[PDB]
Amino acid sequence: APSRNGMILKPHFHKDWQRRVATWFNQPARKIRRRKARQARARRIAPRPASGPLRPIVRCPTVRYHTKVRAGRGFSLEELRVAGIHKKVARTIGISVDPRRRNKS
Amino acid sequence: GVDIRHNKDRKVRRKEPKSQDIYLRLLVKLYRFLARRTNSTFNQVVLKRLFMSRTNRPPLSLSRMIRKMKLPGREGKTAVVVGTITDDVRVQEVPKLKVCALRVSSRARSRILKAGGKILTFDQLALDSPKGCGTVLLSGPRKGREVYRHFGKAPGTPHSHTKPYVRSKGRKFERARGRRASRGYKN
Amino acid sequence: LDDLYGTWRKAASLKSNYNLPMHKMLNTDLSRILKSPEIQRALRAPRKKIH
Amino acid sequence: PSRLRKTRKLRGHVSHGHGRIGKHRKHPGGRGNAGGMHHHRINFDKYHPGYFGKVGMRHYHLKRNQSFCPTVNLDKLWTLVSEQTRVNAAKNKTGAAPIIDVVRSGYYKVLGKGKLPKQPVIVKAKFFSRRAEEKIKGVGGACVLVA
RNA sequence: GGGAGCCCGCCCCCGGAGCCCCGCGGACGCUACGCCGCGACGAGUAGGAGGGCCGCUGCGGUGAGCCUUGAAGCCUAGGGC
RNA sequence: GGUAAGAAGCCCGGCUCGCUGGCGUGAGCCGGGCGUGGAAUGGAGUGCCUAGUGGGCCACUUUUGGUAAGCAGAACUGGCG
RNA sequence: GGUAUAGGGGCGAAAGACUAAUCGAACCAUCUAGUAGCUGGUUCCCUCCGAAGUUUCCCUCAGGAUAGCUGGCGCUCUCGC
RNA sequence: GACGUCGGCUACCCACCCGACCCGUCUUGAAACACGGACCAAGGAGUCUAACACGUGCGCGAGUCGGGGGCUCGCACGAAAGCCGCCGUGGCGCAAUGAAGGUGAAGGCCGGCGCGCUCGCCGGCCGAGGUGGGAUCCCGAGGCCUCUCCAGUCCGCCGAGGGCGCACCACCGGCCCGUCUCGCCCGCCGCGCCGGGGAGGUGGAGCACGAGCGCACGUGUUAGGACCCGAAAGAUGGUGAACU
RNA sequence: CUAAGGCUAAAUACCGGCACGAGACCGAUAGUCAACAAGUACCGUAAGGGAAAGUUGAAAAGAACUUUGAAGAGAGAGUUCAAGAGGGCGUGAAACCGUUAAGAGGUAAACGGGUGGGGUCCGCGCAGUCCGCCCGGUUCAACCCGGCGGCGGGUCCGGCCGUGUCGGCGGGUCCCCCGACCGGCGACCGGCCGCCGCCGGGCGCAUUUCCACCGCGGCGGUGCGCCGCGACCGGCUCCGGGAC
Repeated sequence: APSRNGMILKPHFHKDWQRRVATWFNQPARKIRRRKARQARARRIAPRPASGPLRPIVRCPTVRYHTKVRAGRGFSLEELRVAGIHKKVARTIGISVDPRRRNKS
Repeated sequence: GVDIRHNKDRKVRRKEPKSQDIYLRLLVKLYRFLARRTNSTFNQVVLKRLFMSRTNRPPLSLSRMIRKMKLPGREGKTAVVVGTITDDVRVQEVPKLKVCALRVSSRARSRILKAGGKILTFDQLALDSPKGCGTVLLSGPRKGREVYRHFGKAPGTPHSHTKPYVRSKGRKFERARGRRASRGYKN
Repeated sequence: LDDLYGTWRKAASLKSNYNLPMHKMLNTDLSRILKSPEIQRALRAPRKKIH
Repeated sequence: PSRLRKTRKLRGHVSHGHGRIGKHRKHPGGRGNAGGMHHHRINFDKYHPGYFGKVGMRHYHLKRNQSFCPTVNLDKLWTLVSEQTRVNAAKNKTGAAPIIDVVRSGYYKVLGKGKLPKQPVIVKAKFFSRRAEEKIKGVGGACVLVA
C-alpha cells in the first residue's frame, strides 16, 4: 500500500531467490588461487613474458568511444605478410594471430 | 485547575551540536562564552549556526562569496561563513579576500592564497575581532539541494511544478494519463 | 613517515593523491585564548551576585 | 544495531506499537502495487501522475552508444586545458589563441551556457550550438568541426 | 595642557588597600555533556519521542581487576540504596 | 455569517504603454513629505518524516420516522471513550 | 484360502453405501513456513507530548487510499539587555 | 536514663479503622451469567536481505566512489590491512525539453552603419536583473561624563538618522525545449518542399555563479516466510481388496 | 559470415564422497532427528512416521566388619577434604508434600493507606557526652655560609629555534645566506637577577616542635535514646478593646 508520496518500485523478488542466492565468501580464496596459478605459470615459462603473447593496436567500434585504443585479439594475416612473418611461426615466437580480422584503413 | 495547552510548551531549537568531534565542541565553548559575555549579536548568530546540522549550513561557492564581497560598502571586511568554502571553476578573476570558515576545499584554498588573500579559522577570528567588527556574514543556498525540488504541492495538482519520485525518467514511465491532454486529463 | 603521508605543503609522493587533513581550529588551547587581552578588552563585567 | 532500534522500547507494550483497535494484519491493502486503478487511485493520481497509459514510438533494438553525446558548456571550457595555457594567453603580443580539443577532454557537443572570458580560442568539437558559436565569434575565436 | 578656587610641596606601590569591591593573580563551585539562580506546569488508552550509573549474551580495549585463605549458581526471620 | 478599524496608508512631482480614449483614462514605473490608527489577552511564522484512527455512545437545546422505546437517524456545545 | 478390479479411480440388489476404527473423493511424502480484509498472543523502568471513529473514492460496508486529528526533527525572526 | 533497657522508616506474624469485585482481550460499554486461564520451571513471537523516501553523524567536494581485478604472505593475529598511468573503464551529479526527427540555457549600457523600423549589422564597457520584507555589518550628528573654567587628542556606552544589504518568502522581468498565431529579413559547395533569426500566449520534473558522491545510524513504505500460530482447499509422485 | 560434419584444457559450479583448517555461532527443552548401543527403541500391512536419554569421585579408595529383619531396608564402623558426592550419585531452585518453632482463626482467601503488639537478628553502651582547628595555664625554624634542584623575568644580553615580508635567482610546486622589521609565538640553551624548596654547617634556648592534663575560653559540624522551654518570622482559624 502506497503512503504519502513514495517512489513506485517493483522489486524482482517473486521467485525462489533465497535458493539461488550466490554468496561471495570465497572471493579472497579465489583471488589467492588465481595469484598462485599465475605465479606457477610464470615459473613454468621462465624466460617468456608473464602476460603472454603480444597484442595488436586496435580501435573501438560503437562511436560512443570511437577514440580509445585497446589491445586486439591478434595480429592480422595481412599485417604479418607485410612484416614478413609467417603466421604459423608467429604462434611459436609469441605473436597473437587471428584469421578473422580485416584491414580497411 | 488551569487551562494551558502543553502542546508546544517545549521548544525544539538545538542547544548543543549532535556531532561528537572535539574541535567543533571547543569552538562551541568559545563562542558560548563570547555570546554570553559580549553584547554583540554576531557571536550569538555564529553560535546558533555552529549548532546547526550539515544540511542547515550548505557550502558556499567561491563565485557567490566574490559577488557578495563585491557589493559597495564591504571593502576590507572579513567574510564569515559557518559552512565550507568550495572552489568555483567557472570564475577566473579572483580578488584577494579575508575568509573565515570551518573548512575550505583544497582548490579554493589554493585560489585564495594565490590571489593574495587570507584564510582564518574561528578561533583566529575571535582573537582578531571578538565582537565580529568588520565582518560580513555569508551562507550558502539553503534550498540548493535537489531534495527541496520534491517538496511543496504534490504532482498531479493544478499549478504544481514539483518533481515526482520516479525510478528513472523516460518515455514510458510518466507523461501519460494525468499529464497528457489526449489521455484522460492533465494538471 | 614523511614520505608516506607528507606535510601540509607537500604531496605524499607515495600515495598518489593525499594530503594531511586541515585543522578546524589552530589555537586549540582555549584557556590561553579566553584570558587574552584582545577578548577581555571587549567583555562585560560578569554577574556572580546570584539572588 | 538492535540496541539502538525501536523494538527494545516496545517490550511490555501489548500491541507493539501497531494499534489495538485494528491489528497489524498481514496484507490489508493488497500486495505490492495492487489496486492502481481501484482503492489506491487517489494516491496514484495525486502522487504519480502519468503512471497508466502508453505514449510515444517503440524502439526495438535501442543502443545508447549511437545516441551517446556528452555536452560541455562554455561556462566551464578553459577547465579542460591546463591553467598555464590560459596564462600564456592575452599575452606575447601575438594573438596565440590556443586550441582546446573538446573530444580529447571527453565531450562531443559544446553548449552556450555561461560567460566566456575575452580570450580567443580554437574550439574543436563534433557539434556546436548556435549560441555557443555566437559567443565564440564574439570573443574572437573560431569553431572547428571534427568527425 | 593652560588658568585658578570655597604660602609652597605631596594627593605614593596592594608581595600588601585589607576587603560588600580591588579592572595586579584569582573557587570550596570549573566530570563547562559541569555547576548555579528564578518563575510556570505535572491526568491519560491507541501512538510518538527522550533518558536509563536498568537487565542477558558474546567481541575489541581497559581495571599491575577478583578468585581453592573459595568463582558462578542457589537459599535467607539480616544491613541497605 | 462576511468585511474595515492605516506604513502593504495617504499627499504631491515626473516618466512608460503595441491597451482605451477628442482632449482624457486605467495600469505600471521612479523621487520626496507625513507614523503609536477601537477595548483586552497573547511571542509569531515556516518546511519536511509521520504512528494510530476512519464500528462510537451519552447529555441541555432544535428536530426527522415511529404510539412509544435504554429504538433508528440529524444540528451546536460538553463529557465517557 | 487363492485371485482380479486402486482414488476423480475401483466397486456398489443403489444406502453417496464400502475402499484397513476416515469416504459427497482413501493413506504417505513434497510443493508448504500455501493464503487469509478473520480469531488469539505480542516480553524492562521512568519522563514529555498525546488522539479518531469524520471528508471523498474503491464489487466499498469486519478493509484500504486520501484529507483531518498527533508526534518528532528543525529552521527564520522579535524581545525586560 | 542505662546490664535486660535503647533505635531499626524498611522486611516476619498478628489485631484494629477506612478503602478495596480477577487478570489479558474484542468492545461505546467487562467483575460479569463474554472468551483463555489448577500451579511451577525452561523456550517463546517486529528479525535478515534488496529497493526507496526523509532526518542525523563523518570524509571529500563539481566533483565523489571502490564494485571487479592486480601488486605485497607461507593466513597465528588475516580470509584482515596497505597500494594501484587500474584514480576511473563504470554508477550518481554537473542540462534540460520533445513521441521523434532534433534542439539545448544571458543579457544590459554606450558610439556608429541601414529610416533606430521596439528590426539587422559593426566596436567598447558592465557583466547573473529589479521591487518589498530581510538576521547581521558600516557611517553615524549628538548625548552621558570626568574634584573648578577653557582647550583638548584618546578608552568608551547609548545613539536619532543614513547605507551595503547573507540565507529565505511574495511578485515583476529575462533565458532553454515542445506547441499556436502574425509577420519581416538573412547564408551558401550544391539557390531547394534548404537552413537561421523576431514579437506575442502557452506546456516542462528546467537555467537564472553549483552541492553532489561514498559510509554509518534512526523512522516509515514495500518484495520476499516477513511479528508468532491457525484453515475449508489445489498440484506432483508413490502405498493399500489382512476390514469391506 | 559461409549453415545443414566433428575435436579441444583455462578462467566456471560443487548443501554428495575422502582428509583438513577456522569461527564476534548454540551449549543438552539450545546446536543436525541423532554429543549417549540414532535413523536406534517403537508405531503402521505399506509407502512412511520417529523419540526420550550427558555429568559420583583427583583416585573406586564403590562402604570391610558387628547387629535387627526372610528380604527390600536400616543402626553402628570405615574410605574420602567432601557420601551434607553412595552406582540415573556435581550444583539441587519453584510448584507440591511431611515434620519442628512462633502467631492467628465464626462474614472464602487475598490486597492498599495508618498505627499498635510479639519475635528474628542488626548498631549501640557497663555514659556515647563525637571530635577537628586557634588561644591561656626532644630539636630547630628566625638569620647567615656552602652545595643541589625548581619557577618567573627583561636589557633579546649571546647562540639556536621559529612565522610573515623584503634581498642573492643564490638550487608552477619544493631548498640555503647574511642584513632588517614585525608575531619572540610554552620551540630550545649559556650567563644575570629575584623568589622557592632540599641537604650539610653554624644558631642551646623568652624562639621551635612533639605527648599528656586543667580551661566546655573563640569557631565548625554534632547531640546514644526520650524530651521540655524561650525569643523571631511566614501561612492560617479566632478573641478582647477603643476610634471614624
